[PDB]
Amino acid sequence: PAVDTAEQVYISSLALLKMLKHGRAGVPMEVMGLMLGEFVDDYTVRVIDVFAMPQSGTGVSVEAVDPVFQAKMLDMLKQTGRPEMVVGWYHSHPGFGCWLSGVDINTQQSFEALSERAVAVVVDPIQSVKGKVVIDAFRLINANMMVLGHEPRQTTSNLGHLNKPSIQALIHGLNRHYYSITINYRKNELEQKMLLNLHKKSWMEGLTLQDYSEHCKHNESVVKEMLELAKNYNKAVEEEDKMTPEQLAIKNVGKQDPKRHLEEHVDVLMTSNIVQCLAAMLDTVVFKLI
Amino acid sequence: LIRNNNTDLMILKNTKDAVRNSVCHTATVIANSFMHCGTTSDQFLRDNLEWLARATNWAKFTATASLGVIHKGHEKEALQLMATYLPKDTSPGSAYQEGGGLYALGLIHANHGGDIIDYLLNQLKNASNDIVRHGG
Amino acid sequence: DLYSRYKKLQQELEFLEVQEEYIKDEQKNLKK
Amino acid sequence: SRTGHTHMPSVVGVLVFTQFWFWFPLSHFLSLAYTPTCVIGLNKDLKMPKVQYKSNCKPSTFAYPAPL
Amino acid sequence: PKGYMDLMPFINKAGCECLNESDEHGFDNCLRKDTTFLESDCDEQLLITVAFNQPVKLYSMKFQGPDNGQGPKYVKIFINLPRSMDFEEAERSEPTQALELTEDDIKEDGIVPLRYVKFQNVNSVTIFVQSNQGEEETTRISYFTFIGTPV
Amino acid sequence: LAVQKVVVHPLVLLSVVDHFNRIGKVGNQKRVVGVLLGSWQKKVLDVSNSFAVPFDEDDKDDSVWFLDHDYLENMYGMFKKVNARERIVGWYHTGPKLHKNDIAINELMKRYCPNSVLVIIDVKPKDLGLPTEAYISVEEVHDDGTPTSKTFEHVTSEIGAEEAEEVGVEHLLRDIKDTTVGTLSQRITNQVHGLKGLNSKLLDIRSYLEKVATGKLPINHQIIYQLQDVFNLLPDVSLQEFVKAFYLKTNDQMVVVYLASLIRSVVALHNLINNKIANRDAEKKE
Ligand SMILES: [Zn+2]
Repeated sequence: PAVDTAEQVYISSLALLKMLKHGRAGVPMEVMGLMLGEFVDDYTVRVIDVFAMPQSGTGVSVEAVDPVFQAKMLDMLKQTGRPEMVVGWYHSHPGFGCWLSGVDINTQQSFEALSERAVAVVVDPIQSVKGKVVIDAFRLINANMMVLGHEPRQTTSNLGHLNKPSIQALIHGLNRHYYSITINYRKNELEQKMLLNLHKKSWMEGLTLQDYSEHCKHNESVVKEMLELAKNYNKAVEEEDKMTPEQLAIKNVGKQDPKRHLEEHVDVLMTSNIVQCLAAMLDTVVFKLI
Repeated sequence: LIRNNNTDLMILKNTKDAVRNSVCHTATVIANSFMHCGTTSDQFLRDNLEWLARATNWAKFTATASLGVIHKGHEKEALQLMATYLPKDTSPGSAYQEGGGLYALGLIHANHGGDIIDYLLNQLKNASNDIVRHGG
Repeated sequence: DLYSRYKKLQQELEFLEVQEEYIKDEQKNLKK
Repeated sequence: SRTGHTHMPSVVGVLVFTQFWFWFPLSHFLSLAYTPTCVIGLNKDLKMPKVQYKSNCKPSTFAYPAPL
Repeated sequence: PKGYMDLMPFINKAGCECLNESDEHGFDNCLRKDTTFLESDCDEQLLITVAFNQPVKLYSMKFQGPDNGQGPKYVKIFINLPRSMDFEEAERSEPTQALELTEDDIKEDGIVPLRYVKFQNVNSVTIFVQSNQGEEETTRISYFTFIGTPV
Repeated sequence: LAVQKVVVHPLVLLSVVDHFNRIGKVGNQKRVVGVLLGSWQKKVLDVSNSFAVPFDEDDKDDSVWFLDHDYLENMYGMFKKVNARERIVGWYHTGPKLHKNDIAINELMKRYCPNSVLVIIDVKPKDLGLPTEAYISVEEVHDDGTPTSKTFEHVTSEIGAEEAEEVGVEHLLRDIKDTTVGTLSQRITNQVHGLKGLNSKLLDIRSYLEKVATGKLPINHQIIYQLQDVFNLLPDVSLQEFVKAFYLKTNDQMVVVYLASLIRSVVALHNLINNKIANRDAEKKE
């Protein structure tokens, strides 16, 4: 019964944010926690929620799992509608990629003895940027099976080889002592609409008019900036006429481009004045005494 | 197809000597069934039976199903021919083979299951393993 | 062959409209 | 088909073959799409005679690849 | 109804236990129509179990209640429960379907759908009326039955 | 007051939505109540984490309600151990509006955090407003002679995210959030949302006044006092002084728009010049 390469680990929206928040706050400690969820089948591992284990002391490494903290947190989470078993553990790798070290391999073996399908999720809060989180799910490769000449997992699909392994992970034992499980994200309409409220400006701000004294001064200063930029823009036009195509860009390094700054000033000023004008016009009839 | 079976067994041997993974191992099995589809010639599987035995788990299911692709259109006898290829009962890892035999039986009579459905309906009904239920 | 030429041209025009609408849709998503 | 009809096994076989992305054993469905390229002569007894058709073209333009 | 049918003949009427029943109006009223109704006494909550032969398929139910607000609002449906079921095991458990009835469904000219996929082979059905369309301490049900086919 | 602004992080919203879903799964719940954890910065609250607590209330009587405060203490020690800088800053409940017993629950919450802030997080996806409505308990000393009572005073709420929390949110909103729309289009959409938000607020007042007129609720005499100030503040845009000033200011911005558009067109002409030179040069060598 070899595990399938098409196995997927599903991380909920709540779970992903908790490890990112816990991992970032614990930078650079390899802060660990337990992933609650359910092994739906031989091909799916759902991570409904996670919770963070405390750090026993100083040291940038994964500490031993505290059994009293785990058991009495699991017991107390069951009271508020979370009767979900532990499907693995997560820990942070603050900036040096997502892989498993020697200590991480030993920690995973503790989970593998209890649950054979335990998943080691590594999250990189430092390398994670907006729209792309550096995450990976790992499960150990048994040395006895692979040494004798057996692949760690069967490949009955194309699903598990869509993500090219990183060289940093391949260096640190990927595909040698552990394998990567493809991570898919479970997002619903409800949670997705709720997250859309982030940075949603209040209705008061839309109709609020900017101070006209500062608006005119900003109008004043930026227009004065184009006065010098236009003077420099004229020089840039003549200079580029008599100037070789190898220096079309090299000569632009270290020297400001009047054309680029003129566009930015025009773009900034056009939205500043149009919005102020439209907001003033809307407020004229919306807030009327008659 | 059998009379004009001008297959090139040299190409198949050339790529078999280059396999180092289970993915490339099962690929040749599907490749072998492709070049011998309807030719009813399992010469490649006979000669490299020990190499075909390297297939494990669903690779056995694919390998057993390759027989139906090779023997597509062999309506004259398929129950006995599959039973010749596959023993009735086996303990170790036979679910992939037994399910593969039912799937290969469907491949022989694709779009022509006039009298094979009743057998496949019964085998599917009296099946306990999920893999056999998959092949059935 | 006049009708075959007319209908073949007709399907070419309708296909071009499909191509130009998908190319506008992709440019919208390529900016994202 | 040769007369222009949408060959049902060929269409289904190709699609389930493309599902080899998610399931390798599904690649065997392409055997459905394999339409033999043959001219079979038959008689009033529905038997096959020894008829030698003539192809008005060079032998090499439509022929098997030369074995290695 | 389209090839299926009402299934009170299958319902044995001997293994049906309606907990939180009222002596004034019993479980017989809502299974026979002919006006009248079923109501609860101790609390708004009302647990109902229905038993019949094992081969039965459920497509829809017609839990039509009254209009004053005593008709059920939130109902829990459970299938094939070994052992008895108290009100907590109908409130602290995961139902197969937990459809929240609207006033349109309560209307006697109304039929509510069930997720037919999850109702295929049913030994017995447990129904847990948790709330009604209001704050009436007694919950009433004018009529009820299962529309479907035997397995 | 003691709180100037409450910042609710996206993790809290997801936790509250999940909390309402999991308990709401087992049994139909009017609302679910939890504990809000966060830090304090000047006078703006920074609600950043939350955990669920057992809670139940009888619908008939607001007085009967149970909150497992021993669970509340036990779970705090968990979160304090992991993150010591996150302290109890209030509680939350997913009920669409305030409840009569909320002032009673706050008193139980007040003993762990003296300036407890109740944030109502609406699980239902409202189209216009933010899902969070922060309140604080204050002593409303009436001038009518009625005895002082404990009332919830509204505190402005804002959804803000930590750098790492924002990273995950954009990952989850990657497909649906459309960032191709320019800044100018975004501000106009804000103005449309401002018009919709103001309209909804005005209908709420009109609905309240309609019920007051028909006797559904009595005259508050604080809303009516507030309403007279609202209509008195309505400016007269028909004054000659304001119209001349509006015209004078509008023309001041128009010339800047005219100057920017004038610069834009010639810069666009410069780009067209370069394009034709590049096209002509490319075809000359080929
Ligand atoms: Zn590590």
